[PDB]
Amino acid sequence: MSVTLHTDVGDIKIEVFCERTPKTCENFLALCASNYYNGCIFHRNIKGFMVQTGDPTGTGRGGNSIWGKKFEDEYSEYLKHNVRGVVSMANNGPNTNGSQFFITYGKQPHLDMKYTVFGKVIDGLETLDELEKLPVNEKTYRPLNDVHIKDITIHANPFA
Repeated sequence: MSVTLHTDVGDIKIEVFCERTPKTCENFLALCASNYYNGCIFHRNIKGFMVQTGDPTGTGRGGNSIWGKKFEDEYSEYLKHNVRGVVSMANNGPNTNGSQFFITYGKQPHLDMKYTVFGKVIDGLETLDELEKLPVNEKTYRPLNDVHIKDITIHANPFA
């Protein structure tokens, strides 16, 4: 239920909410566990708004769920883009969730009920600061230099 993203500019620990968003959880974890994200870049980085990643093709149009078919949204009145560091699934319309996800840089209430929030950054906030600071192509918002997710670590919760 906890994950760490090992990026080129630091580590970012994300806590996932499996109980509220179980399908989004299972998917995210399956992809992390199967090295799907290893190597992805952050293709869209919009200061004061959010950073996006999870697209193996790095174009912003690729990526797919562990099922190979987009799944449904899992909204919750409890989960909202109201604090900096909220993690959600990107989509191109209702129920078109694949593998891309993004991290907010601050409150973005106009995203609630449109994107599935499934996690939060609980450690590595300075890394978020690094990311938001990267120079981008003013027209496409793609960083001048590629920033990848090197590896991912899934924190096992004492059991087995």
